[PDB]
Amino acid sequence: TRKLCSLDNGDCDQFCHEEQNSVVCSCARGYTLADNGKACIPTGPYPCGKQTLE
Amino acid sequence: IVGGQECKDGECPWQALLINEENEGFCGGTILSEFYILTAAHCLYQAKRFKVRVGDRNTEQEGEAVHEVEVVIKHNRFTKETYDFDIAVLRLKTPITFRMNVAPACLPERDWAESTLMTQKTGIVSGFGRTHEKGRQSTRLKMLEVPYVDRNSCKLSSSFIITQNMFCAGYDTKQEDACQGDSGGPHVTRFKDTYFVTGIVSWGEGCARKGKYGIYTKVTAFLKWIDRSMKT
Ligand SMILES: CS(=O)(=O)c1ccccc1-c1ccc(N2CC[C@H](NS(=O)(=O)CCc3ccc(Cl)s3)C2=O)c(F)c1
Repeated sequence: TRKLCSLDNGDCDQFCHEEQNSVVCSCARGYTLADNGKACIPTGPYPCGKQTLE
Repeated sequence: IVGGQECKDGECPWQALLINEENEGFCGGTILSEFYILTAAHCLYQAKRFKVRVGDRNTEQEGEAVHEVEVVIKHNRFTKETYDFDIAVLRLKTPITFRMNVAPACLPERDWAESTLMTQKTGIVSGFGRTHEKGRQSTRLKMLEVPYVDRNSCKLSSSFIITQNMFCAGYDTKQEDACQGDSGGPHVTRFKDTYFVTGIVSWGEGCARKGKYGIYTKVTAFLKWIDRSMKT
């Protein structure tokens, strides 16, 4: 049963959308999608959704 | 917040507090960006003039910054008779400076949030509200993990109509709920160490009563509205 976005969020860090029967990952504003097309990288400090450490 | 625990340093940095002319908190909010706060529409009738405070974990001591509101954007379908569409966006006069304990919560995409965040086991609610139904407001910012509750079980539990713009979270009998003074505040859902806005503290029949749950505005129903609100 469990395929694409229903299989572990399609390996995406954040948003997973199925386009043309393939996983497409994307990220909240303030993050950029890594070259692997899965990981979300913060563009600057205090990215949304992260507890602050400093 | 009834039950749960203290937000420890930096754990709840999207929390905002609406403060009256007497400098007292009457409602919560969620920081969405340096200029915008998310809150409940019903919180706009709980004071005339009010300001927004951020970065405060302990109200009795001293991160903290007070911001004046430039624009109040209330959803035009909200009414006290139903509590439906209980959502409002605030534009601040000056931008919030992000720092320790002050940072925004992410807005998710609708479909993903509904299939992946709202199907997680729990969300986290936070605020400076009362620590039990008839007590006083908390001087400390607190948070609580609240299980998502099945729509049906919730509709059966409620004495009022749960619209599609609302969802339920909390416990049937356990003494853990949001309460008075928490309204307007954050419900967020964690996914891989990133926290997304999922709800707005809206209403309940008391606080932590048996057979009763917390009712939250369903943020996923309002993402386009929010997006629009934030562009002007
Ligand atoms: C009662 S009503 O105004 O006719 C109405 C109509 C339609 C749908 C809901 C309601 C309603 C029902 C109960 C309401 N109550 C009763 C008092 C309570 N106030 S509070 O400040 O303690 C909020 C407590 C919460 C507990 C859990 C959450 Cl989430 S918020 C509260 O929200 C309320 F504000 C609104």
